[PDB]
Amino acid sequence: SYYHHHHHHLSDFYDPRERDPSVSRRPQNRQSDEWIRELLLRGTIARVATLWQGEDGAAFPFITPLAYAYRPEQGDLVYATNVVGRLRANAGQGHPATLEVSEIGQFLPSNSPLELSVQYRSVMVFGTARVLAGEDARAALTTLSERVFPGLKVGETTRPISEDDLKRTSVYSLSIDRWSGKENWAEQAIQEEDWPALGPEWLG
Amino acid sequence: SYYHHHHHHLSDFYDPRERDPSVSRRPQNRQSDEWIRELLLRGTIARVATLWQGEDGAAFPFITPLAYAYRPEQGDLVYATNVVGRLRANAGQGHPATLEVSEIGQFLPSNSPLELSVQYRSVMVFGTARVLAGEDARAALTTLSERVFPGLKVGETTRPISEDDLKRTSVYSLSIDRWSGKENWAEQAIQEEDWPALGPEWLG
Repeated sequence: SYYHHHHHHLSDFYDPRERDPSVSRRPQNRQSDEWIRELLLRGTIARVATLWQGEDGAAFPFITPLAYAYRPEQGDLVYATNVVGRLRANAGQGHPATLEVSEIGQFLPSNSPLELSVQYRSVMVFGTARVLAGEDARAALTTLSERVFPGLKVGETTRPISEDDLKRTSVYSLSIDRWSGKENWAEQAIQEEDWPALGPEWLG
Repeated sequence: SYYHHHHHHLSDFYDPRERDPSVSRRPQNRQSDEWIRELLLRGTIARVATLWQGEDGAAFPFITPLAYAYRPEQGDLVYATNVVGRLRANAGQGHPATLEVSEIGQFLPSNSPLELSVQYRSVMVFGTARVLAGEDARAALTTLSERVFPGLKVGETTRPISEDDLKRTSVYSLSIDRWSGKENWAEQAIQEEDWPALGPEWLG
């Protein structure tokens, strides 16, 4: 019978592999805090998401790519942006903020469609951002500027940061609560042995 | 008197310039819809921000970098990610989503500290994302995959997308409501004529 026939017609996990005993055993691609710190110190572009009140009166996120600097001692990150919405969806002089920094490598081809991927390292940072004023703002802008242009010195390379400058710039400190680090940086995607192998134009 | 003395001690805007009559007159670096479409068609990485319920019971955004494809006819963008939080801060079978795509160029040095900058093109997309099922999910994954790996064909280059595959993947359609395009892509930052000029190690 068809029913029976069809019913009848309808593991590398447990088999030998090599493993480097130094490699992180953390699940879901998770990384250490030290790894996260290191990634943050070497990045220069971040995306910040903050929440703004919309037409329907519901909160919705913006995402703004911007220059940033991580200040480990202070326990914050600083950035400047004049981007805003109408009213923040927030009760306070500060507002919750998520900051993302990543290193995006190569797309990784496969003859298996769900193993298709991209190399990445990515950190989400959760905290509260506040706007800075006066010397607080000047120093944070200085640190920012000198971080993202190595060798530049404010007051030598550039004219000093003036009171007009400060008046015209919104500079923020994002005080860190929590963070979360992820890495998926294989040399090659997992392939399917039982489908024809990717040709030379792929992995060559 | 000091008071008086200090009181006494305490424009290129309106003067001649050249202008290309073809250049956009839109304020705040804003771009056309056609420009936006074009940027979206050529990008392959996006950041998506969606809202999740936190410990204090307040909504907070995630930001996830991911592969995407824009489908102009359908009026959506598609992506796959298994990233989640606990509960979405959302009433529905779909959830509000902001999607960002950018092209980040070079940092642009200046001898004026507030003219320091980076070349950028950036689009924010606002809409509602929904999870796809069955052939809907297979087709969207296919389009995604073949977009981000030009020349790849699902079912030839790769084995077909199976029912197990679909079971294990969350594939979304972000139906577009509104979008917003920005460009700041100068060849050189504005400099201060009255401070020493940046040396050769900067602009050379």
